[PDB]
Amino acid sequence: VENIVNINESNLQQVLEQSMTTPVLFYFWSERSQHCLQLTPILESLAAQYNGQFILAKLDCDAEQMIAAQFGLRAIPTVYLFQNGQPVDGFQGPQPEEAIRALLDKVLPREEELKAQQAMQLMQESNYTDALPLLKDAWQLSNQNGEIGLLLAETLIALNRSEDAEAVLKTIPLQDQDTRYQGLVAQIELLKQAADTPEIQQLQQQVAENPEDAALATQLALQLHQVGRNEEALELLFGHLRKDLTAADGQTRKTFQEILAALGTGDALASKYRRQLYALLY
Ligand SMILES: [Ca+2]
Repeated sequence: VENIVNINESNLQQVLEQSMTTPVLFYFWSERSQHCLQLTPILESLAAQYNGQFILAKLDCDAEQMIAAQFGLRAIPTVYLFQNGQPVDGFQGPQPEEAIRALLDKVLPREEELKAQQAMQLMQESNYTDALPLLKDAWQLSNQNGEIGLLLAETLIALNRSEDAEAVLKTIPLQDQDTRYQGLVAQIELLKQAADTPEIQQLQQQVAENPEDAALATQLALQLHQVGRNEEALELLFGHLRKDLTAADGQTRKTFQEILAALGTGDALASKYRRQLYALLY
């Protein structure tokens, strides 16, 4: 309905009780009035611009005289803002477009809330790829608000970015560490445990004991890669390459390159490392 309702006998109470969550801007107007002529275009174009953020509710004062008298109407035009069932602000007369913003600006949700709401819907539709940029933006804007943090972390997990999700979960304030947080943490914990293999543990010990042995570290990097611990695998190999490009008789570089190939050109971690490798080699 372009978010504009003409009010009559049948929809006054139904929109008065729809103000319970959606802000309603009642617009008392007349086709007779020169104040309305340049308020109406300002008002409608904001209705369509905000798209369901508020309802512009027009009451034709010539057509609906009973309802207008019951509003206490004293001038045309009059606009009143209705929320939680109740009138909360308004004005009589015509006004600049930024005056009307000021009015709207108080009651309308913040950009990060709007983005978080859109992302929540996309998450519901299992569209995590599109939720992610909105959640990144909303999280930043909100100064890393914990509830948005939880959405972002869940979205990162679904996109197989558990390390990034874990970093976001580290930021969640203690008061927000409730059932949803616990569930995400438990998921990350089980993932880390599942990737913490006996074979990796004994290689990690052996590397600790002989940190210069590039062939050992390369073995370990391979087994880390195979359980998805790529940040660790690449960091470990690259450290060896920085010391010696021919490390483990060429094998360190070869394994490093083979891992980057296996991650594919769409992987952001692999892309970082490709660029670092080129600068190192040449
Ligand atoms: Ca260089």
